[PDB]
Formats: sequence, structure tokens, C-alpha cells
Amino acid sequence: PEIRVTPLGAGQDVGRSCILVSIAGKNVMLDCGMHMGFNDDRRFPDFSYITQNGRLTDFLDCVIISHFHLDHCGALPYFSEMVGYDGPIYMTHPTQAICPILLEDYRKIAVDKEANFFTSQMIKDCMKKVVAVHLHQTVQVDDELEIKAYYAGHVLGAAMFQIKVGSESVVYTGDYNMTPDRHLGAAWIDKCRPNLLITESTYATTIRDSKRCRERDFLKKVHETVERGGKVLIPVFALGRAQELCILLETFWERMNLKVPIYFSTGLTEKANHYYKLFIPWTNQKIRKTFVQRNMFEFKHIKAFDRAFADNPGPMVVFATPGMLHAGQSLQIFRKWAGNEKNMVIMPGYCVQGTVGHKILSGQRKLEMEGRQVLEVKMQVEYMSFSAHADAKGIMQLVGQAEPESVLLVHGEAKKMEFLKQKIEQELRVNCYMPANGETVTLLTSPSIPVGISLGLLKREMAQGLLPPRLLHGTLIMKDSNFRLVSSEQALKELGLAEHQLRFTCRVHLHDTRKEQETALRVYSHLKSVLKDHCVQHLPDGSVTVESVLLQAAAPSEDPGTKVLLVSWTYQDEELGSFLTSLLKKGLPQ
Amino acid sequence: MKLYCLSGHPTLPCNVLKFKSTTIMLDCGLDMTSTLNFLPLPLVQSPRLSNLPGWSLKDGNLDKELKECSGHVFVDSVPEFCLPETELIDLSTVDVILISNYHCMMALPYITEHTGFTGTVYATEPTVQIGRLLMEELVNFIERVPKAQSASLWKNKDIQRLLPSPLKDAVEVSTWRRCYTMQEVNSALSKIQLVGYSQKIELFGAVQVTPLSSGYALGSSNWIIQSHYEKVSYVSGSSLLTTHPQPMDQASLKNSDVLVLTGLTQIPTANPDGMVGEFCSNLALTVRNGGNVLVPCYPSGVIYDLLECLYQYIDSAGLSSVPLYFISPVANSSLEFSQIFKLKHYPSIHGDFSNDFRQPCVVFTGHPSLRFGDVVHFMELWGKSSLNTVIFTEPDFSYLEALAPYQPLAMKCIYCPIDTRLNFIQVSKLLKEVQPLHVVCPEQYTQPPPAQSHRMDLMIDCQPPAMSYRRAEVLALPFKRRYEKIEIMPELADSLVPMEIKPGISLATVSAVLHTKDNKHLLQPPKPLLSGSIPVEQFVQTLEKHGFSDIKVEDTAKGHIVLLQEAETLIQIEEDSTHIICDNDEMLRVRLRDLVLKFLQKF
Amino acid sequence: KSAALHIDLCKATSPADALQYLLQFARKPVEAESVEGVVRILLEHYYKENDPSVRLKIASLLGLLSKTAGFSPDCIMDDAINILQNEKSHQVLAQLLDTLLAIGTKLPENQAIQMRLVDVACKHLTDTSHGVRNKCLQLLGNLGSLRDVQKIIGDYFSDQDPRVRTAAIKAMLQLHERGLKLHQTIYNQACKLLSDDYEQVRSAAVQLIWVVSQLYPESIVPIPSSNEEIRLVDDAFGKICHMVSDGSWVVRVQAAKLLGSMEQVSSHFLEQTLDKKLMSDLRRKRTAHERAKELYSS
Repeated sequence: PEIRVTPLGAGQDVGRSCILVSIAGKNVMLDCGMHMGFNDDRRFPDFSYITQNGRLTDFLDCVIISHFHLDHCGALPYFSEMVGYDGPIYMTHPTQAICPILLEDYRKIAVDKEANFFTSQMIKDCMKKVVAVHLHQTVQVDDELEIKAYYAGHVLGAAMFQIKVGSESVVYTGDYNMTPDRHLGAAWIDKCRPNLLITESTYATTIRDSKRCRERDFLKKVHETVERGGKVLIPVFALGRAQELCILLETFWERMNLKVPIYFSTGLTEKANHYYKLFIPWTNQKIRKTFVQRNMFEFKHIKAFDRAFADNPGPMVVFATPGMLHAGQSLQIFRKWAGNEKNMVIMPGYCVQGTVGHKILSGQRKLEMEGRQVLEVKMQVEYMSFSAHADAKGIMQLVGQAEPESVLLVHGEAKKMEFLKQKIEQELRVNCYMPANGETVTLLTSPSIPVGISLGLLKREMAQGLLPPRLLHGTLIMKDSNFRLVSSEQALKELGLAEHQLRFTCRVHLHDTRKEQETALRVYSHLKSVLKDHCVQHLPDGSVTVESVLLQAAAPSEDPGTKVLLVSWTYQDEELGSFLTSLLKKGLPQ
Repeated sequence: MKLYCLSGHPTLPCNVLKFKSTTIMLDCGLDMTSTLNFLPLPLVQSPRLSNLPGWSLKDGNLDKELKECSGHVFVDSVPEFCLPETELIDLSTVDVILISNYHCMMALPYITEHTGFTGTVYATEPTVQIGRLLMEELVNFIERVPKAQSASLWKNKDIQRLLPSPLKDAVEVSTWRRCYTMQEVNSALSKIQLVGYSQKIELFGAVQVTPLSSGYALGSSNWIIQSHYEKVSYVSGSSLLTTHPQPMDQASLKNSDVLVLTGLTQIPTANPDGMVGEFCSNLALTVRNGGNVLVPCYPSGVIYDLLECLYQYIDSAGLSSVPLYFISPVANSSLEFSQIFKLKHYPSIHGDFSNDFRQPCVVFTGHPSLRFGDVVHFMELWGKSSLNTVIFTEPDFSYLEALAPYQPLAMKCIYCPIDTRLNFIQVSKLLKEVQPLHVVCPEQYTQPPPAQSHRMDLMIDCQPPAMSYRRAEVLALPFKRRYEKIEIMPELADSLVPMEIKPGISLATVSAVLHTKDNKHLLQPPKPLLSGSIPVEQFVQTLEKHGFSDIKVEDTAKGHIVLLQEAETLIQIEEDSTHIICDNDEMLRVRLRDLVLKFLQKF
Repeated sequence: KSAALHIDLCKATSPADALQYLLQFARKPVEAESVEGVVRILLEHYYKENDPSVRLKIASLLGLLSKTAGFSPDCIMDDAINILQNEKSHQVLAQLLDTLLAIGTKLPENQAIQMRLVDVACKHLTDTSHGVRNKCLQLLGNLGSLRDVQKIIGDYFSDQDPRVRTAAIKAMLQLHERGLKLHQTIYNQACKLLSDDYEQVRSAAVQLIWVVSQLYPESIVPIPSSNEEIRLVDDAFGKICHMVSDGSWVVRVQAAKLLGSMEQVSSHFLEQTLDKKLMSDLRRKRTAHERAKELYSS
């Protein structure tokens, strides 16, 4: 009953989120990623489990992928041919549609950079081995194990997955945002009481309101730029991130409107527009309602921008394509904006992509490119956490709703995670981990054994319950097929054992001068007096009873000084029976 | 289990399942044949209605409130809808309501706002919205014209006996009510919690209900109610093959203790595909001759299937420039849902429509009942022209009732009813495999249909109980065994004490105490019955080992007596009977009891 | 017509024939003196009929007859009580208890009400019957005094079914609304069940916490609970806040109205409020501003 969780790519490292999870006899990989900012050694987080069993199918029962980000699902096509995985890859329906879109686009950027990358051929091969799982739909992947999606917010298609095989549930919750950001309300998980909860720890510091704070910051930054031809250079790595940026630009225009100039994500913003409109069910409840009654996500400005913003020194609001990549449209845009006063650049996401991330962190003016290029920047660098994610307050809340036996921290940096771990340990009465890459936690649980009762038995015991001490007896029948709990008598009847009786008769010797004729009457009257609230009877044949204990005056003994009282009971009445005989040994009133 | 059947019609059932101490109203349905019974109500005053005569019922009493059209009586009150009887079982005690299809969920707001009920309706997301815009459509039509001032005044038994055939056959007369307001609609939709497919929504930690896919139009959700022992499955609007909607989950409906099947073909000789084809031919023919076409349909399901075929025929026939004008308030919404999951739709008649109206066209109108809606008015305009046709695509309402008030109509009348719902052959093949032990289904299915002599009727091996109105029918299931989990840290250990009797059977004495938390059972630790025989030889040897001297054994009828002479003791050893007789020496008794007990099994 | 009805009831061919006739009679109204007629007849039939289905409706009919404007339910409450003692299926008993509650409210006389209450305390102890229990709680609540009643209701506060839990809370809530004063014992009990699994229960629980909070704001909770001693109302306000941030969309609605309605919250705590966590469902959002403005006055 031990569930072993070892993050091969997640854990202390952010991106390449991969977490193997061995609930009972079942292994389930939780993601498989393309850590960015490295030319090699991070295309796929190295696979210990792969090196052990030649075919992955045998070792691994199942694979759930969280959503479309290159972080999580990026290296999902690695697995088409080279390490040769077959089985149900389970993503939500919005995920699987957008997943190939980002796979192929990265595929494009990689080949212009030779590299033994997955072609579109093998990406498509991998995608053909995919099953779509609707929201809150319980699907048995195996005879025993099953997996249920939840709403994770963050992006359209962010699925929080609970793998449960038996009564022990490991619920991964990766990239979940606990606020109603645009396109997404707050992520709800019901009260599962899972044994292990696995969480994103990207933000281990508590943040302000997700929407209001990010609006204030954005507006301030824009105004500050605007003084002298204020440029915008913003990286956006997702389809639904582009939409967010567009909405922010709309807000800017609404508040200000001084400069007409607006730019869009890229040439194929048509597509993003399309996809968002398509998946009305998944979007934030309110937003969907607003869409059914109002126009959504108008954009016709990208084309106008491109030509205008071709290395010219104006105000154009360009959210470029893949910012934190080796090359791209975004790199070109950054090179264009580099070294001018006009320029202000915003890091909207987490801006953690290996080397580019490090450069962002320290914001060195003398930055060195991978190639032999000298670029010196003199723009203003500001980062805002506009990226959809849960703050350390949010992590606390979801831990609350799940209320697990234990938690495991993945997908944050160790320092941040450490503090968060300490907090959670102090706050809720659980022990939480923060394991590194390639390190397993053998968190012991114990088996919880399901057996069926006889309804009669259950009813009777329930009745005993309510009037007040509640001890309950009876046997189990164990074929290893149909564990049942049945009554004493019922079990006896089932196995066909005959009705046994262990009877005692004890001879009580009375020594007094009262006449033999009066014995039974004396016994009856004394025991009726003493044994309060007991059924005590004097029967028509002269014997006396105390509940089911039988008392009978014996025939005259050959000792004139002695009168024998026979006291008899079965083993079931042994306590009362021996009590009565110890009582009577003191003799009767005289 | 007692299932109470609260509605007569096979199509809309409203059947209430009392089970495992929790009761469920399996559907809430509004019948609407009562509405076809009343005289049609137009948006703008129609000459005919004003100039109509009475039927001369006489016999004192009413000449005001009963009219005559083509020798058939109608009533000069607002169409009143029959609703499922509320009296046989209190609504309060029916806990949650499950609702299957958007068409079958009307009358939800009647009950929720009228007769007291405090539970949570569970219905899958599509159906809720479709049903919402359908009731809004219904409310709009009856409230477009305020002619509800009048009273029917014909409900009396006496009045019914004398009056003619069309009215005579009302199964209930007294339960008819005027339509609910938009507030009640809102309350109803509010109480619905939107639950996706295959979602295991459990009520009060008792039973687990889950909406399976049915195969029929979007939102069609047959339900399974299981309790870990008995699986009861409810099978309404469960068309096998209807293209786009996710298909019927036969496998998920398999091995069900008790199957309730209620939704089934309104027309057994449906021949769906053929009728679609004929439909489109007829439409084409009439638009070619230059006469107009009128189609009375609903705002979902059949409408979209017929639209896709029409487009294809136009592509194939090159019959363009014939405006396909869909006229209904929620047309806007209807198309929106199609998008979410050359036809021009106009929410308002006498508006965009009036400005854009062209001389030939195909108009898909307000209501199939022909009583309340926009159909009425167009019917009147085109009635007087032989050229113009009307096609009834809808099975809900019989061909002949609509024809009845408007009997002197020039329009060529065509019937093209299409029902995608399982056929009787389909239901027969379904039920062989699903293999359920008892099935409950209305009388209608039990007997062959009135129209046709032929033996198409629904039959199962178990000879299934027929439902009926106001019929509380108890099927033959008692609960025999219920689950109870065992504790981890304290209990498992003590309750893992098996003693082997047989190769494949073991027995463990379990003692614990039970906490009944939120209707779930958990036993955790806070005189046995005896069985067996005493082998006399081995018993005496045991006695000797413990020091007892002077033991004698004698044969008796049906056993032996062991005489412990040194201890003034007798032990009578018989089949299933040991009798220890001694003096009042508790230590001696206890020692002998212990020695005897070693030879017996404890249960 | 009273004696004709008598004859029709027995002449039923089958169990389910009887059922329908009763149903049909339900739909024709009965005047003061005919209601006396039919009650008796329907009791007689109830004795002699072996099918529950029919017994159940007989009970419903009985309730309807009790509710008649002209009718006074005297000389047949004793009969009802007698049948209760010697009845055997839980559904029918619950229906009869419902009839009894109807009877209780019909006439406001102190003596008979008390009798009925005692009868229902007896029926309250019923086992593995979720429904007798609920009906009993309802009736206790409805016919109750002005202490013993209040004490009783806590027993069923901690009951197996959440369905009984809710009923208990509502019953106490009802007792308040007929001019009674709940105890601080009740307060503690309400704080103990604010965090139950079921959504119903939580809804009711805050309702009550608010109730007792308004009853005893001046009173204080001595228990430090990891901080210095603060006011009852202070803690109540806090607990209601938590609920705004609870994992349901309808639990928050409960909280929002009550949070706004709270008075004499300390200026510190009132200032500190996380009522600016308005999000997701826009119904809650709109609702929480309404009372904000009502009490910004304050």
C-alpha cells in the first residue's frame, strides 16, 4: 500500500514537468516536457523507467497530460517512435486540439535552427494515440484504475486530474489558477480526501488581486512608456495568452485612447480568435454568457502593425511571438527595440526559460547572445505576474478543499518551495515534501478493506446505537471473491454446523430449618427482590426462573440438614447464571 | 422498491422511484394534447374565431364557452396543458428530480413554483439551455395574446357525458392549468445543477446517479441509479443512431437489475430516412409550382436535421432564390447553440420579416400544436390557396387534430413525421444484450398499437409489468447485503483473524463499533455461539492430563456420561449437547467449561 | 352523500382501484360537516386495508380534511395518535405525522399542541427512517414552547444523514422566528457543523450562526483559540467571512447577506474585511454590494 512519486523533470526545477506516480500496482506519468533555454540535454527529461523495461507499454499503464504548454505537453511527440510508447494518452478535449498547434510551431522554430527532432510525421503518429476525457467524467483506463478531470482554469483545457485505484487517490493539480482570470473562473476540486496532493509551487509568495492589480500595473507602465514614443515588446507563448494581451490593449485604449496605434500577436491571430470562439463550454461561465449576447475578440490590426513596426521608432503596441526561444519573431522584435529610449519591454509570463530567464532576472545591460552578437539594451525592464497561476494563498485554499493526508511540491524553485512547504506544514496538520529531480517519496499509506454486511445485522446494530456500549459481533466469510459479514447464527447455518448447547446445572446446598415445601417460593421472592428489572417467574410446576436461568428444588437429600436447589443455564447465560449461584451460596433470608 | 407512475403518456413519463431510502422523480413532463383540444388563439384577431357559432349543448347550463368548427367542439378558453398528477405521492418526499431530454423537461417550473418541493434537479448542460429557450418560446406564445380571461367551464363530469366525442376522451379534465409565468421558468432553471455525462453525482451518500449518453438529440441523457448492489436504469429519449450526438451507451446500461424504458417511437412505422426524402421532394414540388410551403416545427432536434437535407436538395435541384424564412423568437438562440455545439431567421413577425417578405418561400413557424404561436396566423393566410402546402414533420401531435378546427382548408396537406427514437425492433435487440431482470414500461408498449393488429409490441422474456396513470407498482427486490468498509490503523489487524473450516471458506470473529457518518459505515475496535462434538476418548484423556482421577464413562441412550467421581461431577455428552452437572464450586465449573470449550468451534 | 362514499370505498375490486377512487375524491372539495363524515369513514377503511399505497393516500386525504376552514379537528386527534402507535411502515407514519402537524397549526390551543409534541418526541426516536426523523424535527419546531425542545434538537444535530442535520437547524431557526430565545449551547453546536461535507448543512449552519450572533453580540467567547479573548460577534463575523471563500457558489450567497447584515462588529475587524473577494459567478458579486451600501451608512 505504498504510492511512489518521483518527478523526473518536475520537483525543484520549473518546466519539463514530468511526474511518475505508482499508486498500488499502477504506474502513471503526469506530464512529459521540453525544458527551454538549452540547445540540448533537456529536449526530454531523461527516462530512468524507460531504461529498465524496453517497451514503455508494459511498465506504464497510462499517461495524463495537463494542457498545451510546451512545458507540460511539449515533449509528448518525443514518445512516438524513439522510446516507442503505446497506450491511452489522456488530455481534455480543448487541450488535444491546441496541443499539435504548439507542437508543430516549435517544430518549425527548431528546424530553422542539425537536430534529430520529431518530424510532423511522428508528432501526428503520437497524436493518433490520444483519448479525450470530458470535464468531471470518470473513465476507467484499466479494470481497476480510473481518472477524472476537473476545472483548473489557467487556460482553456487546463484539466486537474485525480488518478484513483481503490480508495487512495493521487490528485495532480498543475498550472491551476484560483482566481477568475479572463476566459477562466476559479478552479474547483470537490472534497475527495485524496492521500497525496501534488501542486504547482510557481508562486510561493502571496499576491494581490489577480485582475485589478494586473490592470493597475499595466496602465501605469503603459503611461510611463507613452511619454516619448513608448514601445511595447511583450512575449506571449500561448493562444489564450495572445487573447489576454489583446484584452489588456483594449483596456488601455478604453482608459486613455490618446494614441490610435495597436498591434496584435502574429499573422495567424485569426486562428486564436477561432479556437476561443469554438470552446464556449469550457470558458468562464459569465464570459460564455456575455459571448452568447455580445461580440468576442475583434482584431484586424496585426497586418497594419507589421509594416508600421518594421524597425521604425514609433508607439506600436507589439506583443511578439515566442520571446524566450533561441530564435523567432520575438527575438527579431527585441533586436529592433534594443538600445532606444522609446523601448519598454514587459515580461508577462514567469519569464523562466533557462538562460533567457537568468538574463531577465539580473537584467544586465551587457547581455551576450548564444551566437557571436553584441547587443546592449537601454530600455526599461519591468516584470508583472499577469500570467494565470495560483499565489501561495491560492495553494493553501485548494489544499484546504482537498484536505489530503499529505502534499508534494513540484514545479517551483527550491527556495520558494521550501518556505511554502514550511508554511503548509505549520498551517494544516499534514507532512509535505519538496523533492528534487529523480528523487522518489515512498509515502506509506495502508489498505482500506471493503466488505459487505447483512442488512438485518446492520439494522439491528444501528438500533442499538441510538439508545445509550455498542459492541457488535459476528463472523466474516472469506472466499477472496465475496467478503461478507454475517451474523453468528447465520454463519453457523451457512456452513451447516448443527445446533450445539453447553448446559450447566449447579447444585446449591441450603442449610436452614425451613420446610422443603417452601424452598421455591423463598427463592422466587428473594431473587425477585434483589434482581431489579429482571424477568423473574414462579412457574405452575413450582420452578423459578431468572431470565433464562432455571431454578428447581431437588428431591430430598440423605442429609436431613441440607436442601438442594438446582440452578441451570446455558453458556450464553453464564454470567447471570454464575452470579445467581454465588449469590445463593450465601443462603436465603431466614 | 416502489415506482410511482405519475404521467400517462409514453413520450413524457414523470415516474418517481422510491429506493434505498431516497426517492427520485425520473422526469418532469408537460403533455400538450389538452392544448390541442382548445380552440386556436391568433396573434391578430382572426375573422373566423369572432364569427364562430356555439355547438348548442343546451340542457340548461355554457353556450358561451363551447364552440363548433366543422362539427367538432372546441373550447373558447386559453389552451390548458395537462400535467402529471401530483396527489399520489407528495413532491417533498421525492427528494431530487432527474431530467432526461430538453423536450421531456417541460413542466419542471409548474411543480417547483406551485406545489412545495425543496430538492436539486440534475440535468446535463445542453438540455438545460435548450429547454430554457423552449419554455420561453412557449410562454411568449400564450402571453402574446391575453385571451386567458375566459374560463373553460366544461370540466364537470355531467357536462362531459352529454358533449360529443372530441372532448369526451380527456383522461383528466380537472388538473388542467393555464401556463406558468417567466418567473417560475427562471426558478426552475436556477435549481438545475448542470452535470456532465458519465459524472458520478451521489445524493446524500446513499445512491449514485449518473447521466449516460442516449444517442438522441443534444442533451439526451438516460440515467443509471445504482447502490453497489442494485442497478436501476432509466431509458428515455434514447435513439440509437442520430448522427452527430454521442451514441447510445448500451455497455454502461448493461447488467442492470431493473430497467425502466419509457421513451420510444411515437410512430412504430417511422421509416425515418424515407420520410426525410419524401419531405424534401414535396417541398420542392410545391415551390416549383409557385405555391408556398409551411412547416410547423420546434426550435431544436428535428429542425436542424431537416435543414441539412433541404440545403443538399437545393444544391442537387438548383432550387435557389426560395427564401427559407425561419420565424420564431428564439431562432437567434437556436442557431447560436448549433454554432456552440441560405436560411434567414427573424425573431419578430411583422418586422424584418414584413419588409423582406417574398412571394414564394418555406416558413418554419412557432408551434406544431397549431393553437399557440405564429403558425396559426400563417396557416390562416395560406389556408385559402390550394397551391400552398403544410408539412407536419412533428410526431407529438396527431395529423388530424390540427386539421380538425381548420378542416375547410384549401392547402394540400402532407404528413412527414420523423422520429429518431429507438424502434420496437431496436428496443428488442437492445434488451436481449443489456439483459435486465425486470423491466417496467407503460401499457401502451405492452399491447399492440390501436391502429395496427400486427404484433410489433414490446416483449421481454420476464413478461414486464405495465405502468399506468395513478398506479403505484412494487417490483420484487428486497435489499439483502450492503457495504461497510473496515478501519486501517485499529480494526484491520483484530479483524484479520481467520480460522479455516473449508479450503475456500474462512471465518473471523469481528468485534468493533460502528460510526454511521453521513450514511456510510465504518467498524473500528473501541458470548459466542458454539458448534461441534465432544470426542469422549480425547475428552477423558484431556481430563486425565489436568489431574482428574477416578473417571468412568458409561454408554447412555444417544450419548455417554463422564463421571468424575473424585469431583462429584457428571458430564452428559450428546449430539450438539454437553451438560455439566456439579456442586456449587465455581472454580470447578470454570475449569470443566474451559476443557469442554477447547473441543468446540466458536462463532 | 356521506354514506354513499362509505359504500364506494369497500366495493373496490382491487387494491389499485381503491387508490384511484381516493385520488378522485381528493379533487372534490368537502364542507364543514361532510369533512367530519369522511374523516371517520376513511379511518375505518385504513384499519382494514392491508396495502400501504392506499394507507398513504388515506393519510394525505386526512391532512387535507384537517386543513378545511369550517372544520375543527377535535374528537379525531386521539384516533390519529392511536393509529400512530400501531403502524408499521415508515412512509405512512411520516405522512400521518405531517397530518398531525397540519392539525396542530390549525387550532392554536396550548393543551392539544403539547400532547402532539410529546407524541412526536416519541416518533422522533425512530430508527433507520430518515423521514420519520425529519418530520418529527419539523413538528417539534412548529408546535414548540414559548428549553427541553431545544435540548432535544441537538441530539439530531449530530445524526447519520445530512438530511436530518439540516432539518434540525431549520427547526431551531423556526423556534427563533416565533419569538423564542436560543442558548449559547446552540451557538457552539452551530459552530461545530459549519464545516460539514454536505452543501445543505453548511447553508443552514451559517444561517444559525448569524442568528445566535445577533442574539448575543455583547457576550464573549473565553476560549483563546490561539489568540486573546475577543467578542462572540467578532468570531461570528470571521466565520461568516470564511464562508464567502468556501467551495460552493450557493454557500457564499448565504454568507454574503448575513455578513452585510452583521452589526457592532468591531471597527478593526469590519475595516479588515475580505468582502472584496467578489469573483466568478456574477450573482454573488452583485448581491454583496447591495448590503455593503446599506451598512456603509453604519
